[PDB]
Amino acid sequence: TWQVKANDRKYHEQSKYANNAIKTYKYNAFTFIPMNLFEQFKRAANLYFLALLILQAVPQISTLAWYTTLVPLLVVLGVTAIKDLVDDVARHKMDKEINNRTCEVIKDGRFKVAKWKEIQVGDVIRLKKNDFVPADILLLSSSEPNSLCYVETAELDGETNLKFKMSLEITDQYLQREDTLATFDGFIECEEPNNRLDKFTGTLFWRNTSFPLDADKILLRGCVIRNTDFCHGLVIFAGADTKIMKNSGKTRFKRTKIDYLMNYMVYTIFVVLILLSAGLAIGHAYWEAQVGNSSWYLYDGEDDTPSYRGFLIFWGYIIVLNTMVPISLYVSVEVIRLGQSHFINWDLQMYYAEKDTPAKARTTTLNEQLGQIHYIFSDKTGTLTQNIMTFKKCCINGQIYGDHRDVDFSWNTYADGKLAFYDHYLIEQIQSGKEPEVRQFFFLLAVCHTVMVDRTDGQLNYQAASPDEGALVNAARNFGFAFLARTQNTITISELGTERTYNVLAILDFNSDRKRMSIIVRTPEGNIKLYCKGADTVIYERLHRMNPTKQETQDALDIFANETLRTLCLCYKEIEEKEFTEWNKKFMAASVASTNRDEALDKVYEEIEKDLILLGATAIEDKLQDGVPETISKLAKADIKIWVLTGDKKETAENIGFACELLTEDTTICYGEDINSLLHARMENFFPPGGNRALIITGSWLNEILLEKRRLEAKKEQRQKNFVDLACECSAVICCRVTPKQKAMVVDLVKRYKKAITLAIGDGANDVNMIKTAHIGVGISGQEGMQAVMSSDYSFAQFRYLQRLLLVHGRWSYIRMCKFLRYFFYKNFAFTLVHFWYSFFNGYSAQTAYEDWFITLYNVLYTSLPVLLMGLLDQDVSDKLSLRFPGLYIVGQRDLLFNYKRFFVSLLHGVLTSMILFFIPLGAYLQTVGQDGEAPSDYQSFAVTIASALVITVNFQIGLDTSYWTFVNAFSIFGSIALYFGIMFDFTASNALRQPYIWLTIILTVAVCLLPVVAIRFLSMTIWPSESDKIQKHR
Amino acid sequence: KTRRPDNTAFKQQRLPAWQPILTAGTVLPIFFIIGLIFIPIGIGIFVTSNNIREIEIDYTGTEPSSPCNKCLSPDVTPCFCTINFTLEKSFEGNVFMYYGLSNFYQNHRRYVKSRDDSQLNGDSSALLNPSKECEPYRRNEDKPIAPCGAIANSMFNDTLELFLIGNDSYPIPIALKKKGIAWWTDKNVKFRNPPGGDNLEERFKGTTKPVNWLKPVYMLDSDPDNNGFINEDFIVWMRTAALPTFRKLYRLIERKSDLHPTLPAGRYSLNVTYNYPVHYFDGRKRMILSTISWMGGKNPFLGIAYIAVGSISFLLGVVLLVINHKYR
Ligand SMILES: CCCCCCCC/C=C\CCCCCCCC(=O)O[C@@H](COC(=O)CCCCCCCCCCCCCCC)COP(=O)([O-])OCC[N+](C)(C)C
Ligand SMILES: *[C@@H]1O[C@H](CO)[C@@H](O[C@@H]2O[C@H](CO)[C@@H](O[C@@H]3O[C@H](CO)[C@@H](O)[C@H](O)[C@@H]3O)[C@H](O)[C@H]2NC(C)=O)[C@H](O)[C@H]1NC(C)=O
Ligand SMILES: *[C@@H]1O[C@H](CO)[C@@H](O)[C@H](O)[C@H]1NC(C)=O
Ligand SMILES: *[C@@H]1O[C@H](CO)[C@@H](O)[C@H](O)[C@H]1NC(C)=O
Ligand SMILES: [Mg+2]
Repeated sequence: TWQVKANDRKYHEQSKYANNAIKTYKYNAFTFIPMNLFEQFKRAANLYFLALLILQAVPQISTLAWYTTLVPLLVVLGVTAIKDLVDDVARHKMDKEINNRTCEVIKDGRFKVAKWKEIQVGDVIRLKKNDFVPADILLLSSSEPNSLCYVETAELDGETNLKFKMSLEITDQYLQREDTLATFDGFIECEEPNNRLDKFTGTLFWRNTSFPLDADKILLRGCVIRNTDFCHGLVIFAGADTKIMKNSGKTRFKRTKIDYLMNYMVYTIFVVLILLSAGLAIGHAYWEAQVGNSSWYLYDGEDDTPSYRGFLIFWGYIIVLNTMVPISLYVSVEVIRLGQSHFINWDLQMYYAEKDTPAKARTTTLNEQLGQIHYIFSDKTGTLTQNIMTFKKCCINGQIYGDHRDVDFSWNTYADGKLAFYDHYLIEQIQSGKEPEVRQFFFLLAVCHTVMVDRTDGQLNYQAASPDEGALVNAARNFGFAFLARTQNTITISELGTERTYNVLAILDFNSDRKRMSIIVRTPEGNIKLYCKGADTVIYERLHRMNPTKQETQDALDIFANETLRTLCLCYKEIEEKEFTEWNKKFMAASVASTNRDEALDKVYEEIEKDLILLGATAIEDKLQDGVPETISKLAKADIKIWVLTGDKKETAENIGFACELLTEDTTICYGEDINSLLHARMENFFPPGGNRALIITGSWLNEILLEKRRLEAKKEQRQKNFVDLACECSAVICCRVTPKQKAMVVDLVKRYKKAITLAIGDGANDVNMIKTAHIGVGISGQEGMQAVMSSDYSFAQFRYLQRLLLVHGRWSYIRMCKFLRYFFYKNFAFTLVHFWYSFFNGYSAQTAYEDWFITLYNVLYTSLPVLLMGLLDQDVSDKLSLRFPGLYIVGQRDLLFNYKRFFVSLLHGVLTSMILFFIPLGAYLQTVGQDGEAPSDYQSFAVTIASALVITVNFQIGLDTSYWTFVNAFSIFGSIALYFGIMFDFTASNALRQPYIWLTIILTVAVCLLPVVAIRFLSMTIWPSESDKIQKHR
Repeated sequence: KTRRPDNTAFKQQRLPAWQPILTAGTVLPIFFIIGLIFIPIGIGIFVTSNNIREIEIDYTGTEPSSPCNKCLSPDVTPCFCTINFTLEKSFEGNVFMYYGLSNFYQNHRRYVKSRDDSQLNGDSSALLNPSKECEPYRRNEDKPIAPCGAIANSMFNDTLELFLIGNDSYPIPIALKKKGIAWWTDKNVKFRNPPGGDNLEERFKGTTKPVNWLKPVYMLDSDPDNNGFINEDFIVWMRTAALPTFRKLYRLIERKSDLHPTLPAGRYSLNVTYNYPVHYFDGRKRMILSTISWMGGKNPFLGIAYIAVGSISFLLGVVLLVINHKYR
C-alpha cells in the first residue's frame, strides 16, 4: 500500500518509491555496441553471414576471400545501427528536455526551484498558470477561492477543454499560505500505482482525522494548469509510477511481414544448402575412394582418408554455394528501402501548403508494409477533425439564419475574427434591432455558460470546460454581445459596445443526466430572467403552452441534424420578484448537504425551469479536415477497416462518426450494455453484430469486457477472443473514453487474435502508445508538442494524405519489394547452382564454373543496377489509377505477390535456369567447339560461355519484369550487359567470344532460358489476367 | 516541417516511360521468327558438321586381343605401339592431329589450382621461389621445380608419328608441324622464358626438373623458339580442359603443295611411343585426325539443339496462337 509523508525527505529512504525522472531511451554510451545481439539473433541471415565470415577465415577450408563478405556485412549491420542510433539519440534529447523542466518545491523553509528530476514522493510543490504538472499530485490550495483549479489534460486525453478539480475542504482553509505548507505533515494511504486515470482510492490522515480522496483532488502529470494564478500540491506517484508513464508502452523494433516471411523462407535455403553440400561431400568421399586414390595425377601428398577429404569439402561447398542466400540481397534492400522512403518525403501531393510541412518517412524499414494494412486505428480529434468547433447556423425566433443570403464584423471592436459567418441579414438585423428576440438570443449565449475570460495582454480569449459553450460565447462575441468578465456574484457583458453589468444570483449546474443548464440573472432595472440552454429533447418537455415556434424550431432542428450539427435549444423566463424570493430561501436550504444533496437539488431544479419561452437552437459545426469523408470511403473500398479510438465523451465521438460517414442511418448502434449480453450469451452457449455493423464502447465498458489462477486466465483469453471476433465483424468500431494504454490494448487485441496488420494514426501524446504498438504508426503534424510525430514511422499534416500513403506509396512499395526479392533470389539461384551441376563433372571437388572475378562482380556490376531501379521505378498503374481503383490494394493484404508458393517458383525457375546454362554448353564442349590452334574448349572459355549466357539471361529476365521502362531502366539493363562485355574485351577470355560456335551456344542458352518464360508469362496473363493487367489492358 | 519539395520528374515518380504489355501481336512473332531463324542455322550447323571427316583411334590397349596391350606393363621403359587404320575418304585441306584423354579430370580443384601463374610468366622472383599453390611439387629434394605444380608434372609425353602405307608397302612418313598449335596470346603474353641471357641453360640455373618429367624444361624442343616455358606442347597441356573427356591439339598437317589431298585415302598405321600410363584410373588415350571447316569445327549437338529449339519455339507460338484465338 502506497504511503506518502509530506515534507519527510527520508520516510522510505530507511526502492519502491521512484524519483520523478523519466527514461524512454534504450541505450547507454556503452551498451549500444551489444545492440548486435538484437540484429544477429533476430535475423538469421545476419548469423549465417557471420558463419561465412568465420568459415572463410580458416585457410584449411576456404574457396573465397573473406574480405568480400566482411565489407557487405558491415554495411548490413552498419546502416541499421546508425539508423537506430539517431532514433535513440533523438529520444535522449526529448527525455532531457522533460527532465530539465523547472518547478518549485518545498525545500527546508521555503519554495525554491527544483527541476522535475528532483521531485519525489511526498514533496510539496507549487505550480503556476500554464505550467506542466511534474507528478501525480494532491491539490492542497489555489490562488482562486475555494481552492479550485482547472487543468488542461491535453495528454491524458487529446482534448483542450479544461477539467474541473477540487481540493479537500480541510486543506482549503489551512494550507493557503506558504508557511503552513512547510509545516504540513499529511499521511496518505492510497492505492498502489496503476494505469487507471478516472479512479483514485485513498485517504488523507491529518489532524487526527481521515479524509477520503478522489480523482477530482488528484492532478496528473501530463496536464497543464490554466485559469488560476497558482496552486499547491504534494506528489503521490512519481517518475514511472505516474499514471501518464504507466499509460505507455515499450519502443519495440518493428519489422515487416515480408521480413518475417524471409526468415522462414531463408531457413529453407539453409536446409537445402546443408543437404546439397552434405550430399556432394558424401559423393566426393566415394569418388576419392575409387577414382581419386588411383588417379596418380591427383596425388598431392598429405594422405587424407576419403572420409576426411569428403569432410573438408562439405565446408568447401558451403562457400561455393553460399550465394544461394546472398549478402547482396540485404545490402540492396537498404537502397530499395531508403529510396522508396524518400519518395514519400518528396511527394508534392502530400505537401501541406499553408503550414509548409511536407510528409516525412521517419522509419525507412517499413515502406513495403504500407501495402499490407488490414486495420486503421485513428484518433478522432486533431486527426479526423481540425480541433475547431465553430458556430455555423442559428434558428433564432422562427426564421433560420446563416444561409449565405443578403461579413466584416468591424462594427464591433470585440470581433476576434475566428467566425467566418457569411449571411448578412443577421448583421443588418442586429444593428437595426427591428426584432428584440435577436438581441436576447445572443445575450443568452454570453450569459448561460461557464466560459472563463483571460484578458491576457489585452486579448479577450475564452477557455471553457465544454467546447460547445466556448464556441457559443466566441460566436456571441463576434456579434457584439461580448462576455467581458465575471466575478463570483456578478457577470459583466458588453452589448453593442455598451457596458452592461448583471448581478447573477443563481447558476444551475450542468450534468450528463441533466442534459441542460440555466442561470437566473437579475437585471439592473429589476427584472429576473431564468436563461436556460440544453438538449432539444429535455428542453421541449418544459415549454409553456403559448409557444407558437415549437414546430418551426423543431423543423429547423431536423435541418441541422441532417447537416450533422449539434443543436441546443435556448429559453428564458420572466420570474416575478416575490415568486423567486420564496424559492430563493428554499434554494439556499437545498445547498446544504442535508442527506444526499442530489434529490434536494434535482427536485428544486425541475420546478425552476418550467413555463419557458423558446428563442431557437444553435448549430455548432465540429469541423472535419478536408477530404476525411472521401478518405474513409476510399480506404473502405480497399477492404480496410477503420476504428476510432478517442478520449472524447460518447456523444461527441458518435456525432463525428456520422459526420465522417463511418456510421449511417443503416447502421444500428451496439453500445456497451448491449454487447455484454452477447458476450455472456456466447459463453453459456457468427456474432449478431455482424448485422448491426456499428460498435460504440466506452473505455469503462472495455474494462468490464476485458475484465482487467489458471482457470481465471482461461476465461481471460476466451473473453478477449470473443470480443475481438465480435468487434472485427462490425463496419465501424468507436472506442470512446479510452485511456492512452487502452488505445494500444485494442491494437494488441486485434494483432494477437486476428494476426491482422494494423495502422495507428493520431496526434498528441494520447496516441503515442498505439502509434508505438501498431505495425505502422502515423503521426499527424500540427501539435506544438510534436510527440506523436516523433514516435511515428510516418508523419503528414492532413488525413486525406493517407490515400497516397497506402494506395500509391504502400501499394507500389509492396509490388516493388516482391518483384525485387523474387528476382534477386532467382538471379543468384541460377548463378550459384551451376557449381552444383558441375560437381558431377569435376569429381565433386568444389571447383567453380566461373572465373574468380565473375564470382565477385556478378552481384556488383553485372546484375546490381537493373534490379535496384525496378525496386524504385516500377509502377503497375499510374498514381491516378492507383487512387481511382482502390480495389488493387487487396493484392497486398492477401499476400499474393510473395509466399511459399511464389518463393519456390523462383527457386524452381532458378534451378532450371542453372540447369540450362550449364548443360547446353556442356553438349557444345563435351565433343568439339570450333577447334584449331586458336580455339576455346579450355576451362577459361567454358567459364566464359556460362558467364556470358548467364549475364544476358538474367539481364533479359529483369527486362521482362520491369513494366515501367524508363530511360534509366533501359540504360541499366543494356548497360549491365554492355559493361560485362566491355570489361572482358580489354576495355584470353576475349578469344572465346570472338568465334561463331561460342556465340551460337550463348545465343542458344539465352533463348532456351527465356522463351519458356515468355510463353509461361504470356499464357498466365491471358488465361488468368490480374486486376492490374485488366486495367493495363484497358488503359 | 520544411520547405516545399522540388518538382522534378524523378522525385515525383513521373519519369517518362513506355509501358510494355505482352500483347499477342508481339510474342507470337518472336516465337515464329525465332523458330524460322534457328532451323536454317540448325541445318547449316548440322549439315556442315557431318561433312567434316574425322578418324579417332583409341590406342590405350586396355582390352586384350589388341596389338598394344604390351605397354600396360612396361618392363622396358621405351614401349612402342602400332595400330592400323584406313582412311576411306581422302582428307582435304589442313588436317589437325589431336590427342584425347577420357576419365582424366583436369578440372579437379586440387589439380586446376596446382600451378604457379607468376613463374610461367617468367617471374624471376618466383622462378626460384614457386608459390605455396604448387605445394606438392614445389621442390624436388633441395632446389625448386621450374614447371612447378601437378599440371606441369603430369604432362602428356607420348610421341605420335603418322606413316602412310603406300602401294609399295614402304611406310611414307607424313610431315607434322609442332608450331602454331597454341593461342597467339599464350605464346607471346602468358608464357615467357625468364629474362636475360641468350642460352636457355643459364636462365634455368638452380632449378630441378619436375619429378615425373624424364628431362628438364631446358630442351623440350631443339628450336630456341619452341623450348622453355614457350614450348607449344607444354603450353597446350597446361591449358586445362573443362570436362573429364577432352582432346588437345598435337600437330598440324598443312596444305600440300600439290593439288592432291593432304592425306590420300588408303591404309594408315600410327607409330606411337607408349609413355603415358592411364589404365590405373581407367583412362583412355586416343589420337584424333580432323579436317578444317570454314565454320569452326564439328558440333552435331548444336545442330540438333537448333532443330529441336527452332521446332519447339515454332510449336509454342502455334499453341499460343490457338490459345489466344480462343481467349481473343
Ligand atoms: C551503366 C552501367 C551500370 C552498371 C555498373 C555500375 C553499377 C553500380 C550501381 C549500383 C550497384 C553498386 C554496388 C552494390 C552491390 C550490392 C552489394 C553486393 O552485391 O555486395 C557484393 C560486394 O559489394 C561490395 O563489396 C561493395 C558494397 C558497397 C555498398 C554500396 C551500397 C550501394 C550503393 C548503391 C547506389 C545506388 C545509386 C542509385 C542511383 C539512382 C558481394 O555480394 P554477394 O556476391 O552477393 O556476396 C556473396 C559472396 N560473399 C558472401 C562471399 C561475399
Ligand atoms: C612420361 O610421363 C610419365 C608420367 O605419367 C612418367 O612416369 C613417371 O616416371 C617417374 C620417374 O621418371 C616416376 O616417379 C618415381 O620414379 C621412381 C624411379 O625413379 C620410382 O621408384 C617411384 O616410385 C616413382 O614412380 C612416376 O612414378 C612415373 N609415373 C607413374 C604413374 O608411376 C614417365 O617416366 C615419362 N616418360 C618420359 C619418356 O618422359
Ligand atoms: C598392322 O600393321 C603392321 C605393319 O603394317 C603389321 O605388321 C600388323 O600385322 C598389322 N596388324 C593387323 C591386325 O593387321
Ligand atoms: C616407330 O618409331 C620407333 C622410334 O623412332 C622406331 O624405332 C620404329 O622403327 C618405328 N616403327 C615401328 C615401330 O613400326
Ligand atoms: Mg488528437
